[PDB]
Amino acid sequence: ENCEREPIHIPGSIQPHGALLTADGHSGEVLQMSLNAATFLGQEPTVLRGQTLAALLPEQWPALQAALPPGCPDALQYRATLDWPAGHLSLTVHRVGELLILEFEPTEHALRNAMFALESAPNLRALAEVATQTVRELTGFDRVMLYKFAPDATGEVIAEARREGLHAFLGHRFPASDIPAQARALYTRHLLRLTADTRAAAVPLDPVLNPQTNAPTPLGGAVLRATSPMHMQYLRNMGVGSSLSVSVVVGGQLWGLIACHHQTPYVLPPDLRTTLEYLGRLLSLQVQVKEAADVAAFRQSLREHHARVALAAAHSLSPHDTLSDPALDLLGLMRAGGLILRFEGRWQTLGEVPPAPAVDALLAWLETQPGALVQTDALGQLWPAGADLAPSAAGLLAISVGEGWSECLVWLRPELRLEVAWGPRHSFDTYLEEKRGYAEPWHPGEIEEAQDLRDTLTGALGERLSVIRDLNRALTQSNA
Amino acid sequence: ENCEREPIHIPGSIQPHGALLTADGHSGEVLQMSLNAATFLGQEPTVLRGQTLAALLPEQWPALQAALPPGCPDALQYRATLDWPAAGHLSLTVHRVGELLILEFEPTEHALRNAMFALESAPNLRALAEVATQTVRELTGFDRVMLYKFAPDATGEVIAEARREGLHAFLGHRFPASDIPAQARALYTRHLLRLTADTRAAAVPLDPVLNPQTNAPTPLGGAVLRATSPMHMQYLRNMGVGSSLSVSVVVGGQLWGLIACHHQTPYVLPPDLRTTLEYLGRLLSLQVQVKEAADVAAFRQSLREHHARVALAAAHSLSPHDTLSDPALDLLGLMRAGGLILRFEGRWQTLGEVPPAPAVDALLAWLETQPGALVQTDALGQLWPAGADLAPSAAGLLAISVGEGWSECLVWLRPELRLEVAWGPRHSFDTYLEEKRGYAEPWHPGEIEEAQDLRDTLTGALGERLSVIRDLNRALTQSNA
Ligand SMILES: C=CC1=C(C)/C(=C\c2[nH]c(/C=C3N=C(/C=C4\NC(=O)C(C)=C4C=C)C(C)=C\3CCC(=O)O)c(CCC(=O)O)c2C)NC1=O
Ligand SMILES: C=CC1=C(C)/C(=C\c2[nH]c(/C=C3N=C(/C=C4\NC(=O)C(C)=C4C=C)C(C)=C\3CCC(=O)O)c(CCC(=O)O)c2C)NC1=O
Repeated sequence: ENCEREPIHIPGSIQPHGALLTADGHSGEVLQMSLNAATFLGQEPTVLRGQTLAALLPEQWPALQAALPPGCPDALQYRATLDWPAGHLSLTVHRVGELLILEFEPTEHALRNAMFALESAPNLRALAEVATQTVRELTGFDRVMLYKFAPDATGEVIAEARREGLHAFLGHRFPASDIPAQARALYTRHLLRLTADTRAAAVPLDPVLNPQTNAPTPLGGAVLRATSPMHMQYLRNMGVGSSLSVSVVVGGQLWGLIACHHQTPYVLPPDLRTTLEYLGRLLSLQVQVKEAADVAAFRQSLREHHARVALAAAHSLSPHDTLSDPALDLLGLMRAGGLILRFEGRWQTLGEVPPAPAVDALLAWLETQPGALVQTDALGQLWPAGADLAPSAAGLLAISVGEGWSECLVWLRPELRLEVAWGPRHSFDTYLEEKRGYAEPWHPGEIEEAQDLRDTLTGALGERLSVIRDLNRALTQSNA
Repeated sequence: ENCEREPIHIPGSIQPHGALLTADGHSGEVLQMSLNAATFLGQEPTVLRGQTLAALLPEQWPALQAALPPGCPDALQYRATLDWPAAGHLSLTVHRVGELLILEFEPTEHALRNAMFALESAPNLRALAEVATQTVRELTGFDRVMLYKFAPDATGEVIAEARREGLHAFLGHRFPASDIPAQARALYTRHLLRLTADTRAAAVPLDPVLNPQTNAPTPLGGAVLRATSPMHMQYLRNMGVGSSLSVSVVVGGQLWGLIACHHQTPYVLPPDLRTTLEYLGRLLSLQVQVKEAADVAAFRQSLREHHARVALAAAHSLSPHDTLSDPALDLLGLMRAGGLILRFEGRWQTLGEVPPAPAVDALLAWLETQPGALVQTDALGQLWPAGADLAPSAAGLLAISVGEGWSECLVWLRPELRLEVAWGPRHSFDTYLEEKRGYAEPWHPGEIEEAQDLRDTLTGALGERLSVIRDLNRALTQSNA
């Protein structure tokens, strides 16, 4: 119930497969330190506590402070490899406030070929398939998926690269409840996340509170962050050991999220994580290319039909006489059953349309809607009173030429029934309850041609204005 | 004069620091081969000619043909490293044009990850440009490393530099469209890397020159060992430049910019570091789309308080003249202009310092003939030759047509300012010197985005005004009847 208010940013504990130290970003005096760090680094904790970073790491300090000035964001990272008698470790540092955060992990042509493979993917399906195929090759994970977040905050499993002897997760959809808001904010900032074990116990820090502020330490930028005790339980019921997610951020929005699950507890080398980090950058880029090609190809086919409607609405002195002529046919362009044409006051219908008292109720609903365009494939969801009028009007596309919904075109698609079918299964049942009655979902190539008719009709709303005044001016001349 | 029609794609010769073979992409029979390849590979040419690739490279073939199916674009590349007794271990790079596999041979022997995060945390486009160039100079060890930015009038502008001490700066340098022709720009959009190891070295021909498959010259656009033009070399010889490496920046299918790394002494880079640069090219094409998006969004934020007062008043604009001339709004200060023209319904109204009336009616006649929705110029003397003497009041122009046809239009006028650029690159510089005479303050892209946001709210009111005018006619007829 109150699982959306849990502070994920402040666990106060780390994952037991490395070491963590946080120290003041001016003095270098060691403040906070995990319990395990004494055994890991192979030094007495009394020595480490109250020691400068100029003493412990005497060569890395004049490089650490240079690359990390006070003022830089807590997204900037600095990696280094150093040798210790206790073998050679991995050092990863960053800066929060005036506190340097040190991370320690034990360390020990495929990328270039993958790059060109992604750049020469024909569509978004093939890009998704290849990306997942590459990840499974380099890492050697069992299951590797790719969610795509719908603008109603629901994930959709579009691709998979699985091991033989496991059921497919393809086509799976999960609600907004599983990924809360505070998690989504953190995943927009920090692109990588790693969980080596799900049944392992968290290692606390000593002392827990940062004496600089007397406040808990924010460890959002840390890879060794202990994961939620609810998300672990979720993966325990399925029986999943390792989890690695790489977030896809497009235009400052969380596009999608690769998830790499494993049956057995697994710890990945930090040399291969960097390769994945690179792939995350490459997959955020190419998605913006492939989805741009998905619409541009779709529009190209219908453009011959589109140009006849656009040029006729360009010199539209009559909105009724030209935009109702069957030689244009506005139903076939958008693949819809019904069309409503409301101009000047008179409402005109074309094709299969709901009854007249319901029409005047539908146009009353669109006026109350603040948006310029109304896009819905289920009108029963948005408008509860107009759910019985689905047989003729299930999917709706409405544009207001001008503003105020005085002059508007409405597209109506026929009714089609949809039923969802497949602990992930109790999350699946919440998605099952939401959907009842739907229609054919709107293609984004159609939306771009729908809003291109808006720009040529409203441009004619100015040419129409001129001659109307002229008719008034000539009338007054005849009156005088 | 006819240097824009030169076939750069077909040199018929290669650069002398490697080896090249082109063979049929089904049989594997060796067709074309450079003269140097006999000495380089350490085998007799008679043996190599009329030999299958299954015999010469017996392990790489079932990997070569798999990664390169017939049908894939000639942009896909495959790199491999293989050991040879003659010259040590070499670098193998293959691709596919038509039904002809193209083999390239060159002798081979934490900075990147840190650079990545440095680029992702750059505050602006100036700082991104500075860091990128600083990184390249560190990894490669070139003398001069620049970064051109192509202006939408096809002119390069040196924005950043990472130079060696004891050399004059190239910062602020600008060069015309003549130096980089069209056929070069097409090739640089496709193939992102280019390498010239020496400028005074002689080109090594292929034997035989013509591909017997088609009886046509071999297109080597995707090849790194392509011999560069005998005119571009001469250009770099006059300056005295040895090595040249360029990495092209392509944004949205358009050539954004081009890193250029020049060197005084002949230099050959290892192929292991070229791949790092190739990666940096990908990272710099990405982050530019982020930084330039932040440059305008920050600029608009400051002026948004002034912008919102103009937008809401033009939203319920029943009168275009009465509301969009009120000094409480002040449309001059928003766009930082001297003059403003307000033409609506037929009557032209002026605000601030404006040209004489016969010149005004000439200016509005010019904008009607212009096909574009928005006219953006900082020099009106360039676009309109008759209106060059009217620069003291109208030098820079920003015009928007609410609706279409230039019936109702707003015109912004910026005052006259002289700018002069001052410094074989010098004869190319003189062609840029002749172009500019009289200018104004150049338009900020943050202003253009607010200028076109006033278009969308005024034209939306062109529809609301329409309704009530007819209503007044309809009520009149009712009273008449
Ligand atoms: C196929 C399996 C399957 C999963 C993994 C799923 C949910 C799910 N929960 C996530 C995050 C999360 N989910 C939770 C927590 C919860 N977990 C819950 O399901 C509930 C009820 C809570 C409580 C609010 C939190 C806090 C995170 C983010 C953890 C982090 O910050 O790393 C993520 C994104 C990160 C990842 O891939 O690990 C997924 C996909 N639904 C599915 O069907
Ligand atoms: C100080 C440096 C400086 C140069 C180098 C310049 C122009 C210039 N010409 C270029 C390409 C080119 N320039 C030429 C050729 C020519 N060269 C000429 O200046 C003329 C007259 C021709 C003939 C048209 C060709 C053919 C290319 C493309 C070569 C390729 O495809 O790699 C490039 C991009 C590739 C590179 O840098 O190697 C630049 C920057 N003007 C300058 O200010």
